[PDB]
Amino acid sequence: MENAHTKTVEEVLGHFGVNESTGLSLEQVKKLKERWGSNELPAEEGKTLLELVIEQFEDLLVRILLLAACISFVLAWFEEGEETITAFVEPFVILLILVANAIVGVWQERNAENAIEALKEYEPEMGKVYRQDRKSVQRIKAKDIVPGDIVEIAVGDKVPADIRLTSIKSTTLRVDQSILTGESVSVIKHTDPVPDPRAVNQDKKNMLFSGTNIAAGKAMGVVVATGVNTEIGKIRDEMVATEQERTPLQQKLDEFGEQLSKVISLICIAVWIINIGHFNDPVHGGSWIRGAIYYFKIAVALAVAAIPEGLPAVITTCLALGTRRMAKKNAIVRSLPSVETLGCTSVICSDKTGTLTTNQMSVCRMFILDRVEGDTCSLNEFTITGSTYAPIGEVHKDDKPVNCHQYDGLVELATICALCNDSALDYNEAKGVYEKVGEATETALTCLVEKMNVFDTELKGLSKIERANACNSVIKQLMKKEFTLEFSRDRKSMSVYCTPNKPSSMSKMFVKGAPEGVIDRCTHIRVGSTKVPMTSGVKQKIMSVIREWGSGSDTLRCLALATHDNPLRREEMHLEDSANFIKYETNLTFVGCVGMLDPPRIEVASSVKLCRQAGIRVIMITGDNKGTAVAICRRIGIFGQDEDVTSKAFTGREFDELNPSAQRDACLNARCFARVEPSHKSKIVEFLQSFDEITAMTGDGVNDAPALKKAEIGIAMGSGTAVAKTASEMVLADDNFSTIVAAVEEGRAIYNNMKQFIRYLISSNVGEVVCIFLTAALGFPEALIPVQLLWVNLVTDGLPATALGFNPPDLDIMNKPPRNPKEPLISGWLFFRYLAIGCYVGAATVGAAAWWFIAADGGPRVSFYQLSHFLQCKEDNPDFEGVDCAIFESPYPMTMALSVLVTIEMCNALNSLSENQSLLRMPPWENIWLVGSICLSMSLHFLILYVEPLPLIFQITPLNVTQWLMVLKISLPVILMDETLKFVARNYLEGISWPFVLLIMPLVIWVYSTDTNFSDMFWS
Ligand SMILES: Nc1ncnc2c1ncn2[C@@H]1O[C@H](COP(=O)(O)OP(=O)(O)CP(=O)(O)O)[C@@H](O)[C@H]1O
Ligand SMILES: [Ca+2]
Ligand SMILES: [Ca+2]
Ligand SMILES: [Mg+2]
Repeated sequence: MENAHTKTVEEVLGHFGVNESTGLSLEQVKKLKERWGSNELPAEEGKTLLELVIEQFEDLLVRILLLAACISFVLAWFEEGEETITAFVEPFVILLILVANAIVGVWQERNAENAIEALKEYEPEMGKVYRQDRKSVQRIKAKDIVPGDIVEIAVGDKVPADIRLTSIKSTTLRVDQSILTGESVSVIKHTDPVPDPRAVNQDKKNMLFSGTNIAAGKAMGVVVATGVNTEIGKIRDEMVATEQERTPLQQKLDEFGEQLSKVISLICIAVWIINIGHFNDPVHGGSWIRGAIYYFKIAVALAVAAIPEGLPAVITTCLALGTRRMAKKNAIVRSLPSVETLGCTSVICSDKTGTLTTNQMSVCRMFILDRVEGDTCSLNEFTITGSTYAPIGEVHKDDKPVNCHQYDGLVELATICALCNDSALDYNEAKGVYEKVGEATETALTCLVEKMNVFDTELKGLSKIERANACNSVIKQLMKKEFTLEFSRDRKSMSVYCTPNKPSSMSKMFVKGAPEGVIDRCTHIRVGSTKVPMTSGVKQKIMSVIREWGSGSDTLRCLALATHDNPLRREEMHLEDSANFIKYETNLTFVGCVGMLDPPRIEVASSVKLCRQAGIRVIMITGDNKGTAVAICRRIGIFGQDEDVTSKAFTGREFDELNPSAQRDACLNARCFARVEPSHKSKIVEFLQSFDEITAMTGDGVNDAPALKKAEIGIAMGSGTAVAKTASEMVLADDNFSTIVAAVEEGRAIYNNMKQFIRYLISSNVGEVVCIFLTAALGFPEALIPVQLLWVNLVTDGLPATALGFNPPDLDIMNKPPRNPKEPLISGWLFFRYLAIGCYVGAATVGAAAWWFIAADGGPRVSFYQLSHFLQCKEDNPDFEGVDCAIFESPYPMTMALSVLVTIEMCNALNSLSENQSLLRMPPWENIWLVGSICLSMSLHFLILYVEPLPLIFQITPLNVTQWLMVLKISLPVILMDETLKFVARNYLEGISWPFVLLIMPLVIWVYSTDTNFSDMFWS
């Protein structure tokens, strides 16, 4: 089929030799699968490995380090290619950390993509077809569809293949094809040929394209192209990327990064400025421009050292780790930055039917009006056994088997429940169970019709497949369904126009819908076979029985059934818009009600209890009745079993007719919303966000799709509508509601890891800056040269910093209220902690650089005055004898300072496994990646210190054991300093590991054996 849209439906059906009624035979299916193959696209690469690594170098910090690497390379061109290891070692160590972070990030997001694409096949996508093996619609796999078979598309579903539309069962068909044509509006479809052979996909208004979703209406058509021949498979390699919302944590991190860049630039300009004086010294080469290049080099090396270039990499690794941890729990997260939103979510709105309930409905109770005598009235209540879709239940009047032809109202009730249905029952033989084809409510009605068997159809020799829609077919062979006024949620009703087979005008309309809405339009009553005028006492008792059902121990979901006995002809009805449909479902005749059970999921009542423990408020947004909604809320735990819900449960009409005072008190106090349309479902989320709250909407159906896009994160169920899965950002593949608590904990842990990374890097780099500024202030010789600054950068800001993204979650992470998004990223107490640790680190490195000069046994015994005035050290100066300038440029104090800096930052990295939990409670081996990274950094330091040609490159010397002892004596107290800060933060602001104490305590007692203090510290 080359041009399906330009051909009559008769021609497209005759090309394959198919009837829309029966469908494709089994031999035809075999031949067409031999000739066309499976209806599936090959698994192609999500992102190229070159694209994945290039997208790592897009941040501002990575780019400015690339610029600094290019500068250091160009600035090292005082010779035209004569050195390879003594000159170009600075750009190499600047690029090595960038390469390491890029490798880690690429590996993590590759693992996340692999996990996501492996979870994509958790459930095989299905499709409803008509084939000659059965006489009813059947669910096959979406890959088993060959070009030629009939497929009904059944609003809410994803189109499984390119389908030439044949007949539209509803009054209109709206399709959502934004994924293909780009238009963000529902397109109306017809079944007439378009004459243009080269028509674009926007003008193919008689075709359905694979991958698109049905927004409204039911239809069926013949498949014309499957697999790669589809319009979405021919452009599966060409797509346009769309970022979703730029999550509020991302904006915080971006503005923090740019503020940090400004602060670092200011600090570096200050470093270059405070050294303007000694540019003309002969140490630099006896020229002003010679000294300016050296201190500009120090400035750029301090920029590279102080900038947290590993921030984007650790962000992506945290996001990918969260995505993989969620995919292990059968949760498909679409975008990575959306794994964090549930960590700051304060309100979780949830659809009732299909999301909080198992969506396995079954009609448990029903009644018909027995007699009505003016003021008095008597019902006829029945109960039906069976809680699954298997049509093997029984009907009991008073716990006694109902006779064959006692009640005449049951015949009409079955006729209404059978003819006003768009669903069906399908017998899956692979699992040997009956499943729904369509909606759970209509399938429950179908199973009820099968259980009743009002015409006494013999069900002896019928197979498990023929018994699914036997009585339904028996009923449908009696009347001819002319058309269907489809179900609209503003009317909350659905009507079907029926006429007899032989043309003898005896047409009727069968209406089914919400109980109160249908009864408010009922002006008569069907007592047996008599139509009596509807009174007020009967209208009161029917609503009383419906309320008793909804509020009972079963918490039934009720519908009302009516018949319009004298409807208008088709030529007198105007079915252009749905708003007019309610104009024809008037003057009805009440027949009965059916109450169906839909049990809540067993993982809800617990997870709700956890959300309230984490400070999250769970709201129910449902279109069902208020009684049954409040009953389900009490069952799952939103309301107490005897709690007053006067001002905590509302309907759409009640919430609309409220003063802004009460209308703002509701959203902060109400926990249940019933009888709300999709528009109101989205309006509730809009209000909750207007009150500055992070809202998470969970849903399953089409009415949830407008709200799933309004919330900060939408959660769709795996067995839910495809429209709801498109409108959402996380899909629970196994429909496990307790996975939302796991996602909340994962987002909170992601935020905690980001904060610990920020803490470690800021508190270490501010110390790296304080060391330089303190050596410049006291007048001491420069402790570090640019290559040593770049070395401490590569050692400390590298893998030990990215390994904080693998931190374990705190134990009290889900016992705290959610984080306020208006709060600053860094608190004031946190800034105090950063500055305290950094001041200690800087003072420690400056003291280790000054310990070797003043109070070292191997080094000299110079005094503080002679050290701070080392520029005046001359053999002519009377207060300088016994020492010379050759000892003030010694590489021993530079080595001491560098090793103390590396060791104190490796020790501070251990203070960053938790914000307030001590090392005795969370030992370092809880994060084995951090221990490994610290070991590797110390190994690299010891490598450059002792391997033969390395120390001359970094201008250092091998240190003995007596100096490493001082390095550890100075480096360790940062651990107890942060322990003191954590102790202050735990008690005054908001089970220890014995294997850890008995392991580090002997080390503490062995390091401290003597005491060596400096001499006559005047300035500091
Ligand atoms: N196919 C259908 N035909 C007629 N009435 C229907 C119907 N499906 C649902 N209804 C009725 O319309 C009322 C409101 O419509 P709505 O579609 O919002 O219910 P719902 O099943 O989606 C509950 P929830 O929003 O929690 O998922 C329901 O209470 C139901 O009684
Ligand atoms: Ca750095
Ligand atoms: Ca550092
Ligand atoms: Mg629902």
